Amino acid sequence: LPGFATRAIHHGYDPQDHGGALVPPVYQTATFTFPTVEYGAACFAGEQAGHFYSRISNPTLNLLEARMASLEGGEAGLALASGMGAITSTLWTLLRPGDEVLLGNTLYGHTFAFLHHGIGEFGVKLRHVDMADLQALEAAMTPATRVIYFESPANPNMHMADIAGVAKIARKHGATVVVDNTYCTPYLQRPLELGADLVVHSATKYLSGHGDITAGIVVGSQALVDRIRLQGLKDMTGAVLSPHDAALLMRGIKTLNLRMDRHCANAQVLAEFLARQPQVELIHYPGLASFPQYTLARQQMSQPGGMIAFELKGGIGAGRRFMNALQLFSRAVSLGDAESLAQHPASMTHSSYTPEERAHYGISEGLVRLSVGLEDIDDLLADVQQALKASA
Amino acid sequence: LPGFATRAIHHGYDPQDHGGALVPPVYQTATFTFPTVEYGAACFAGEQAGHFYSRISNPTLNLLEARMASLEGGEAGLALASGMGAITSTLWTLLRPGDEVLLGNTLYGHTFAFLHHGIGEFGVKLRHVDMADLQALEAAMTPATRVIYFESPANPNMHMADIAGVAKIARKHGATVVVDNTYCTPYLQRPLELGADLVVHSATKYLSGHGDITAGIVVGSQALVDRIRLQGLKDMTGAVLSPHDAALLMRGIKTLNLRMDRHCANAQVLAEFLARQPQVELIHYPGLASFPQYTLARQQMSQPGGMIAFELKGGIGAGRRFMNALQLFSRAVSLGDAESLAQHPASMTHSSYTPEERAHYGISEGLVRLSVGLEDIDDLLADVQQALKASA
Amino acid sequence: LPGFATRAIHHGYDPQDHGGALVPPVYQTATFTFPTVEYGAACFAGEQAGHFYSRISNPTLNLLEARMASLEGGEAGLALASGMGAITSTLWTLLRPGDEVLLGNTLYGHTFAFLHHGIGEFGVKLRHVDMADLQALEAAMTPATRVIYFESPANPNMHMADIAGVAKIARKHGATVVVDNTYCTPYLQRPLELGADLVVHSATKYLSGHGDITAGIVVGSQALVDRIRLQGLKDMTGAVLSPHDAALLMRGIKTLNLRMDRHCANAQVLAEFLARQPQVELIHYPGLASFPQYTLARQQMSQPGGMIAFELKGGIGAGRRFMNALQLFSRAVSLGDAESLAQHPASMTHSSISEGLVRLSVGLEDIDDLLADVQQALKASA
Amino acid sequence: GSNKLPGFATRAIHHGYDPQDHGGALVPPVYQTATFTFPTVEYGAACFAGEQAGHFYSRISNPTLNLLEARMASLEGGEAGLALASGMGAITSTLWTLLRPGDEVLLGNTLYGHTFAFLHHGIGEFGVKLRHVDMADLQALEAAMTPATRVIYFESPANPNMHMADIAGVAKIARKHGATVVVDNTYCTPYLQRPLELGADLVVHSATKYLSGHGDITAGIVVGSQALVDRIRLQGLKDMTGAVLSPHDAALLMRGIKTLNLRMDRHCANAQVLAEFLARQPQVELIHYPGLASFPQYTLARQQMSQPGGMIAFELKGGIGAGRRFMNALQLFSRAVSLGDAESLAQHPASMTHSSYTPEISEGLVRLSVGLEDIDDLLADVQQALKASA
Repeated sequence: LPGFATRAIHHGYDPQDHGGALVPPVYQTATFTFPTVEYGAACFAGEQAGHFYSRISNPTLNLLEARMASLEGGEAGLALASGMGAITSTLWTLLRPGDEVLLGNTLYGHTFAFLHHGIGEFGVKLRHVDMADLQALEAAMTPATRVIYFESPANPNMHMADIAGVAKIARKHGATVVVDNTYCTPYLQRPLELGADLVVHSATKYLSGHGDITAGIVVGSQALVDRIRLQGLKDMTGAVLSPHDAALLMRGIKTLNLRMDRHCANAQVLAEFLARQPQVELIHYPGLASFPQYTLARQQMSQPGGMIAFELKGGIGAGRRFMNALQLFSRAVSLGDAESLAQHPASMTHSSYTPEERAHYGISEGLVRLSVGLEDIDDLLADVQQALKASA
Repeated sequence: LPGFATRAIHHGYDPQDHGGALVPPVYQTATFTFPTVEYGAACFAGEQAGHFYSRISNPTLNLLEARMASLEGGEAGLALASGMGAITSTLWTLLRPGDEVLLGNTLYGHTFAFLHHGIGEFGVKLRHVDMADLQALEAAMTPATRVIYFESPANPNMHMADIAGVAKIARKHGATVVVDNTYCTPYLQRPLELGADLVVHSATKYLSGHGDITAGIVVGSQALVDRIRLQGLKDMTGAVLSPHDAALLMRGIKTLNLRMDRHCANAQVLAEFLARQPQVELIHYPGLASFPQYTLARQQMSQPGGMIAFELKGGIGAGRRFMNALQLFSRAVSLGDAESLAQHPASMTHSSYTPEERAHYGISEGLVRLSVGLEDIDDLLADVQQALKASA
Repeated sequence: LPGFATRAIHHGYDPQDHGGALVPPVYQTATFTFPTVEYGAACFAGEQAGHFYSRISNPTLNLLEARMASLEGGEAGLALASGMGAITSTLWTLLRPGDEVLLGNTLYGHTFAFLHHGIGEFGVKLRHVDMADLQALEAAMTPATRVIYFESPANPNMHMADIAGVAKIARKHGATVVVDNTYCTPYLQRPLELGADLVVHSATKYLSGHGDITAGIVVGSQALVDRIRLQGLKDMTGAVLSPHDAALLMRGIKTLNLRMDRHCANAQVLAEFLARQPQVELIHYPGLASFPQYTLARQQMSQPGGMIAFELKGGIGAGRRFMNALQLFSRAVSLGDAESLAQHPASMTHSSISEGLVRLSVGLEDIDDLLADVQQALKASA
Repeated sequence: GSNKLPGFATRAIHHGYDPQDHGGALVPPVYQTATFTFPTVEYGAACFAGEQAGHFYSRISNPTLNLLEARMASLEGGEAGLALASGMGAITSTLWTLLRPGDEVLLGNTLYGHTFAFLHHGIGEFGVKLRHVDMADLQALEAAMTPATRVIYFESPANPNMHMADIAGVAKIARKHGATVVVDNTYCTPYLQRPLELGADLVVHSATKYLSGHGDITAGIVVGSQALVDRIRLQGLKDMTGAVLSPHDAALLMRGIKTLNLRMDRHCANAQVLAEFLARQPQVELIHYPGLASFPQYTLARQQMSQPGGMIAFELKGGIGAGRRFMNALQLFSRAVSLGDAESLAQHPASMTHSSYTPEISEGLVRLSVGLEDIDDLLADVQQALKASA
């Protein structure tokens, strides 16, 4: 097996099959033709019996898919228009009325909204459990439990699950494990190598790395991915990825290892700095020894990531003032960009709501989330330092 | 006030507001930042109230949406990753278990599959009705009837619905009317002017015109479109359109009137040619006086369209031969491209599941569909001519 | 031979050669690799001996070139980063110190500047001649004359050259005739069929049609185009066209016939209208019966074009007021866009060519809207 | 405090752009427009009258290209930037602007092949006099200076041998005599070497190479004084080459520049490991890598370049049969004549670019552009290919 960086650059492509083109040509074409009629029917007989033919599919998307499957260590990939496209296409395929899905206690907002206000209104039953508590997960299992779905680390506090421990429970009961591996990327964590069946990504974030595309990825077995392609994507969401954007995503993936190394190195320094500041009450970073799941983080993730969450002593007011004071960090809801980003859900995504409603799965008044970018660490430190002064 | 071609080129954009740029810049950015968290908060708060906030949405997408709303004569537009993304985002928003949807008798294949194998398996009730039979439609209405959905013209015979008659019925019973207007485009037919509530498009086809993007559009009232944006798109499909592709779609729309004029002119010559030929049993072209719904077609459509369907004497084998002899027309499933396309579903989309399972009857068997392109009509005539000879 | 519209969509490409892709894939790659060193020796043991293989060249650019060569009825095509790229690559290849280039009396501004302040400052001799006056052109030929270069029609009055007449004169001296065919496009005029050796285009204008790319095209005989590729482009300008923009250009070309028909139809209406307005002193539109070169125009052009120039009676102030009143037409210097454009050089390009000269690039908008805009601007010009 | 220059990586990502001026867009929108319109006729006379007199007021300039230019200027420490369709576009637009018949240009002893061809068979055939001088020999340079010497032009390190020049030393001679110094900084990028900060007047790049980093665009950059860059814009580019860069490609070049520091660090780290490994292999006769003390200009390389680059040249024992066999055995390195890509590339000039000629550049010479792949995979490829050349 070539190394990760080699595979991120080369896997699945030989220039000699495309006239020597070092960079694969971009198939910006909505349709492909047939040499004869019966040739065209072999293709569409193939699908609907369950099988996926790679001509009649887009070679640009097929390469992205193959490369992502390689990096995750999985059999098959699927490229979609957004992370939400990946999540919905997957879950719409795998669940029907009467099935139960077991969920991590805290999810990305639109994932939560899709589950509770979307598929959960179509007869699918939902239950949240703490995926770190393997006792409680085992106790929540029923024979109708079809899917276990979580993020690790999860928003907001970077709470982790023991993926291999969850997978053991799933295997005993007969459930499918879907992990949103957006935060880590395959460079830091490979849930399929720990027993998960499927991984989903918002490739909009670190995989792209540059904030210029929206994309999703699914990786898993050929059997599952084919179903998600043929039903979830083709019939239930139509979340088709542009070949232009797939090509830009592959461009980003060529520097994934280098970018993640810098995101993590910057984040570790910033996290250690924040831990020593008088304005800061609590910090959630996997790379600090104080992190409650430090041991599990070191076992499951090869580096502690680019994401930091922390709480300011002065609560929502201090959070607002801190956020407003940032000059180099931008105020924005995304993550995994070259540019450093910050958000303070209490005064941003959840503002008109009351303090008591920010509670059950839970948003601290003072919780700030940082996506630590690729800028010079001294410039980022200076920005954070002044914004902490301004937070009082 | 301004004419269709003027609006397709200019609507919603003045260069003087973007530093004089004659062509609007392409916003290929996954996210937008906020000057304050309070500003950011106000955006997410009103989104949670059900209000869509233009700007802090993507200006490239917003311009495409405004321009399509203008061309269809609707209040609001929505851009999505594919036609299927348009259709699914709409139907997932409008329907819940217990609701019924009345459908046109024949549907595009993935639409059919979505309804019967997708949303229909989540407790939504389906019934097909002839949307030209207002008495059958009235009789099929129930208190659960929430949506009426069809294409006009519809495959394979270009069967027309009586859109104004359907809408009257829908308004009486409180149902929402959704029309897939892909075939005509707003240049030939505007279902919202006939009482439809929503129109959907595979912008992949004629709106693009050049077969290089995949895209969908919804146009209708602000109230309906806002729900579809905020629930169907954001939560249930994630079918997000690339700004690169949105810009190309706008580029295509600038010649829509010209292209549709030529598609219709060419198709009429080919249909009148086909009418005079001994190998042709039957032709479905709205512009021939013998088309069964010629008068209704003319009330709803300003020109008879770019699509022809015809049946060969000799059935499946004659079709197979016709298709394999074509040298200028390509064998492919799409439509609305500059390139002329043909398909014979009996031996392409539907060969392997063979003549017994084609128990639609009047639909299949010997039927060839032409998407008449923009090439020189004498070249297209010669190609059809020689393929007809080869069909014997 | 397939018809123009068929060739603009199909020429040079079969989907069956590229895995069925209806639209050809975009080769957005700077480099191409070799299967063995033996093979990669062939590709540079060949350009060194003046031979262009289609192997280390880009397939997207090659297809665009092939299609443009087909539309102009020439042997070979070359794609470049701009019309100025086409013009300079061509003239740098064909001229050396002491050579003479005979020029149409009026040229696009940057072409004029290139000639007078660029190549003309490196010892190349320039002379301007009326390319409709065949006796004057003949009397201007010298042994140094190596190239005859002009636009037809030319700014500001749409002055026409007699292309076949020029070619006949050139042939007696072996001189190379280069025609800038930007205004007409191959759909309206094909100078190579009238005896020119090379045509150049700012593909930025009508060929693209949509105002979103900058690009140039050269079409001509194989020997000349090869030298322009291997010397002018490769070594003297580096005016390399992006494969992305080449793909967009090909996209524009698929509707060239339909767009030109509408540009011409709209300009015909606006010219009939303007020609009888009180405020209008003179009008230059090839489709008007009273255009001085009506007959020659109709011999060379299948339609009279999308461009109109006219002169307002009230001079520079009238021109200014007209321009500032326009609400649908945009104030800009380009042409050949879907959007209608207007310029008044006396108050725009030339702060200090008539005082009242206005040029319209008539676009694809509804003619009733363009007429209303021009009408109210005319009233405001009083 | 606030008068501290932000770090190189911060500037490569942010310089020149605030999202709040473009409706919050985190990534700047792409101005894929050939033309810009005017609010009145007068606003437009002021722009066109200004460009004639010598000015680059933005002048209704393309904001995508302007941002790229300002960012490249910041990184090189220059006043102004200009973006063009290729490296040759940058080189030709620059030299066509600065030279006229009777002027002399002094040239480094080796040049990129198309640059050599432009000079000898292009501008040199229009009355511009050429002379080649070793730009590392400051005595020889001083002695070659004449009253007609208008431009001194060279690459450092030079294609293909990596010969270096003392840029500050050259600049000092040019100051005394009056010549304009133009340095092709392609190989190093501003991350490794900033010739303007050493006294050069202009720098040019094939941004096609490292600045892009991903082998998908062709592009050139010039950086220097506002006066010289404006002149080159308004004459060389606008009138003499038309080498216009696509806004689409300019945006991709900015995307590449956001990772320039990280990529250059990995190119150099990999090349150092590969150069140290190659130096110890039986079949390697000589190796030229700036980071090895065997490099003939080791101390000049250390002085001018913050890291020793991504390029290696070495000679195999066993001649052309060796090099030919080494090349054809490569399974991860590609056979290609380019550099600064994510993909590692190799060439053997004897069996490739100079194959048409006879031995009468050594016969076992190989040039490597070391990419971003895992070093263990690159070592294994080179090691198995050395076995096959044996």
